[PDB]
Amino acid sequence: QQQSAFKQLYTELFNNEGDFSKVSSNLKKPLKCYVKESYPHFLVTDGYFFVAPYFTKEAVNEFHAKFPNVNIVDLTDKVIVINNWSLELRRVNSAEVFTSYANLEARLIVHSFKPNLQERLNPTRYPVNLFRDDEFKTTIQHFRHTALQAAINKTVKGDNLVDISKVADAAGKKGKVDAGIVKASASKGDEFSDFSFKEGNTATLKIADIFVQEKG
Amino acid sequence: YEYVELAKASLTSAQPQHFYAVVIDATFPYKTNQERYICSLKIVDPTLYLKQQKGAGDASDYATLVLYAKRFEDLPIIHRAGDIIRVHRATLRLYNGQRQFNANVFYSSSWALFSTDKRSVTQEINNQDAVSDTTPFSFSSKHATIEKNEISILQNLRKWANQYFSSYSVISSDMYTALNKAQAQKGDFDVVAKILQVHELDEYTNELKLKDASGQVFYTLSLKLKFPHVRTGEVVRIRSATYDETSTQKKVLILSHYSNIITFIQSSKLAKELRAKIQDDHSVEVASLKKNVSLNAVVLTEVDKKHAALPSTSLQDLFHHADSDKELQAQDTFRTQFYVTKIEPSDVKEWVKGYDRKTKKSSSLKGASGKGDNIFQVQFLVKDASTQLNNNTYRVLLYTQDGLGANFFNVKADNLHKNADARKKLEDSAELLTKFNSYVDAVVERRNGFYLIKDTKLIY
DNA sequence: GGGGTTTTGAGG
DNA sequence: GGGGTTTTGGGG
DNA sequence: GGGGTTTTGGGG
Ligand SMILES: [Cl-]
Ligand code: NA
Ligand code: NA
Ligand code: NA
Ligand code: NA
Repeated sequence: QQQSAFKQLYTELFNNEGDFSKVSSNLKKPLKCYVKESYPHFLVTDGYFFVAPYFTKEAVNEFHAKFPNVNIVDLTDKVIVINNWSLELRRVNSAEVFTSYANLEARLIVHSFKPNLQERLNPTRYPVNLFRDDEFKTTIQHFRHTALQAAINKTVKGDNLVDISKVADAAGKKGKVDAGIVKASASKGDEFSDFSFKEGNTATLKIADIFVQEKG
Repeated sequence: YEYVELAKASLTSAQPQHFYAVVIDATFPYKTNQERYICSLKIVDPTLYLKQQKGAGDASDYATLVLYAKRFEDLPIIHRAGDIIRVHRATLRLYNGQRQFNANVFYSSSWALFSTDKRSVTQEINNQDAVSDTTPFSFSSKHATIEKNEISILQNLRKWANQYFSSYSVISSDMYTALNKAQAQKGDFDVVAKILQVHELDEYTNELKLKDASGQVFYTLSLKLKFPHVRTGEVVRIRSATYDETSTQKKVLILSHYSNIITFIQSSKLAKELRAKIQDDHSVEVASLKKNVSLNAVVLTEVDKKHAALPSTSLQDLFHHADSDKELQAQDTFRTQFYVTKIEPSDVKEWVKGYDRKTKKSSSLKGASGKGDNIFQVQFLVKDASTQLNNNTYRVLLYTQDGLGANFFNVKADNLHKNADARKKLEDSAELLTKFNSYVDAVVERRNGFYLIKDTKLIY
């Protein structure tokens, strides 16, 4: 039994080809999470790991409406309750996004969240980046291994085996190693990208804009 | 400078004092706030190293050293227990019963590290020789001076350190927690275990397979750049770990930015006994092979003993730099780890062809013996950590006509169209090789632009 | 000090 | 000059 | 006081 709500949710998302409708329904309930940081990065925890929530322009306007005396960029060490949320996979540059791995990211799309101002939460272990967790990374790698292996078995065909005479009697034979390189898929670039999940799309606000919207 | 022994340093002077000591434990240097870094270590010497033995339990006694700095680069990185440290201008005080030396490196304090073994950890990793036995391999500030009179102190301390580590455990039982009782700890705890496997999870992270004396196996993540000294078969002491309640598939230890992985000097009695007592475990691997999806990595092969000391080369270097790098061009034999994405030919039955040594041609045995000597002509399409994100899969050959990799499958070549037993064993190997989290550790020899597997055998 | 950063959020 | 430190204004 | 530095006698 997975004690981390986030770990479980994101794991099922990946084990279900990024399809949020296939993830257990008994997991799409309101999320009460502790705010670890709010600026420059807004990170919330579930008691075990931290994740970065992506707020829609609608969600923030609704927030500022129901809670005029509350600035989001100042919710650090405070608790929030996300009543309406969704998850989706996105291709990113893990070299720049630390809340991602292997150029993949599972995003927590926030549509509506209430700030339970001054609610003291129970003591927990130090929160760790979910995209740095051994099992979770391995779950992502499983995801790509399945994508890759399917792509390869569709791309490579005909059994173009190196002629045995090339590796036999190779006394006066020289060759370039790159001759062993085989394209994995019909991808356009030098990066593998032949995945079946349909990359979710949804406009989200940059934590910097919400900072200016509350203090130019 | 006048050097004083740990047990004889004044607790009332409050004046800066200097000493040489042996480091038996330390945290990695870590950042506390926007302007401070700390490194806490435990030190011993001829006058302070063991508690009143009678009812003590041969427990190690020690002073503590806390070094403070404004920059990371200004604090010592202790990769190995047993080396020596020289400190200047430290103030001593009693902290909860024990002698605590404090030194603000950001002000007027300094340290210097000296190797107790021939080479320092970094030097052994790079296969370098030490300038001299009186040269510090690391130190604070821009300069370090060793006076003629110190040479005796340093030589004697080294002599003592070896006597100490070969005679006592140094890291006593009270200094760590048995892995099989790891889930009972409230917070963090130390470990002393043998490194059974170093799996390259990705471009920046190693996943260590630990086993300690209690026989429990745990995994933990080690950043390559932080702990470059991790090596299979070696015994380390892990400073500060915590049990992961969210890992359900495997037992995992979490480390922190201040945690540290520490090796022992050559004379260590504890490291010697553990390297022999703790034996490899494959229970985790065997169990995982029964599951459709294993979050535990499984190394399916073992290379001949004569190669166990050969350094590994990534596919990245083997296929993209082996024709442009001076060092890579000079070698014809290499060692490498990878996972198999596809195996050709598709029909396992054609893995074995008949070979004609005169015409150098192979053929299907579906027609039978009329093709010559039986041999394996298998083409593996593989990938690895260094080539994870690219759109390539690389070819690795198992062409045994000349003896290379003949016993890779532990199944002598044979007409797989007639020998059911052979075919079945190979078919099963096939599913294992292509299964997620299955990897191959192998030695390859470059021949006419291709790499053939040799001196490598499946151990499952 | 047996500890909690970040232009470093993949040494810190 | 400016830190850390305590010398709390002045050495070399 | 004493570093490293240049301020080369004096701030905080
Ligand atoms: Cl060649
Ligand atoms: Na002063
Ligand atoms: Na001064
Ligand atoms: Na001065
Ligand atoms: Na001066």
